[PDB]
Amino acid sequence: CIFEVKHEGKVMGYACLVGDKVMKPAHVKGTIDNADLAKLAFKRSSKYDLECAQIPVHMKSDASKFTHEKPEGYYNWHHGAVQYSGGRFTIPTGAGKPGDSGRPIFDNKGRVVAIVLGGANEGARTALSVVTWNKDIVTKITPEGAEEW
Amino acid sequence: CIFEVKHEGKVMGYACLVGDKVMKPAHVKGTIDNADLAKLAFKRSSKYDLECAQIPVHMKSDASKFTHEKPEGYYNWHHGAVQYSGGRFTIPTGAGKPGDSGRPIFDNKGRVVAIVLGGANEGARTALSVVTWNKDIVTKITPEGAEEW
Amino acid sequence: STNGTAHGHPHEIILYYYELYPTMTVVIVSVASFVLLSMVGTAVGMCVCARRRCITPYELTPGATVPFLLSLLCCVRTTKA
Amino acid sequence: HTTLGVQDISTTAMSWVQKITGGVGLIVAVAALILIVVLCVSFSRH
Amino acid sequence: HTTLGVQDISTTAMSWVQKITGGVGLIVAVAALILIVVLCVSFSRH
Repeated sequence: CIFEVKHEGKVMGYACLVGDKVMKPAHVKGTIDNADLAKLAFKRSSKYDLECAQIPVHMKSDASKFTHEKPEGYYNWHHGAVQYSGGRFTIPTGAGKPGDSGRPIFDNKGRVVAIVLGGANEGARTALSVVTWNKDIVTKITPEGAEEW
Repeated sequence: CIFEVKHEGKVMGYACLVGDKVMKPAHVKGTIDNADLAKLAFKRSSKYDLECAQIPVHMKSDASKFTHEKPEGYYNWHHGAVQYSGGRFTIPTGAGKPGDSGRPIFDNKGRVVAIVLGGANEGARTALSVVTWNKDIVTKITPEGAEEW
Repeated sequence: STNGTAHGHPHEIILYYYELYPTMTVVIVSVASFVLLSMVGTAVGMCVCARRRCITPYELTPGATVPFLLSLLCCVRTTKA
Repeated sequence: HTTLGVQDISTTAMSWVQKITGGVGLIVAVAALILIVVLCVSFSRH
Repeated sequence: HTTLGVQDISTTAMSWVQKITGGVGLIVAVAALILIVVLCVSFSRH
């Protein structure tokens, strides 16, 4: 489900197969390091800093579902455990760096809960700037002073 | 409840006694291999790719009830266990082939939950294209790129 | 020699080209072209704005469809399969 | 006569055409802004 | 006289018949479309 965006042979961010679309932050330079994915036609959306396309039938079995359901508590992500509370995802400052955009924040049942776009450093912890699902529709939460990863 | 459609002495699909009607996919060539059923008058419906008729009184005891109730989880079908989630029934790719249309997807109490029409291959798993009951009325879910079995 | 009125609609409008002086109609045509460009630019902007609206709801999960009709011609056709 | 840019045209008729324009570019500009406003509402909602 | 396709027919009377037609083919076309629209509503409902 996770695929890496490469630019001049260097990993810039990530791309993710969520739902039935193929996502990757718009700000990320490079092209998805996967033939099938790279040749697609993406629809940019500067409001959401998102850039989606549709998953080829032969990879649709490889998507990851996400959910609007996110109760205060701890979530899972590649670098460790994210913490959700007060309508804000945070992590120990230092555990997320530029080039981590696109990485999903799963819950304990595997449902993708949000997709990291960048983070604002507010001391001990960094409030993440994520793309999250509302009642049904996509949304974007960007803490004051975020640094787009 | 399940009866086979034969064409030039060859099984093409199936027919099923659900509710008080006798179903069989419209696209299936052949005639139900059962005297009583074969001589009936079916009403085609190209939107639903369905073709129903009414069950003779002497076979009505042989029908299968179906239900709108289908919670995420595993369902039963002739080739194994179907999986329901995200409003989509799926199976391990390869476990469903042309000539499986008409076959019901039962739950653990025997209630028919959907009727297979075909499936779209999306890699590891195939999203089934089924006829399913809504609040009260019939409906048809057809995943993008389905191959009508 | 004339008891006809002025114009109505453009017709006569072009007849004037014979009066006044040389420069006239070509400049008007250029202005019309500029107006068309403005109209075309507006439409292009509108389409981009329509994308901006369908954005968010561009990821996945139920939620329109729904407002996709009423829905500025895409919206839908778009929601579906 | 008396001024410069060759005046020509039409009361009534003239008004018919004039009334149209000023009228669609402004509309699409306003609609664009309104769409942005709604977009910001969604952003706030998230 | 003066033109081609042999004109014949009837004010009033003529209008009586004319008013009928244009009138039923269009109706069944509109009804057909409306039925399709409702069908799509059902499809959406499912």
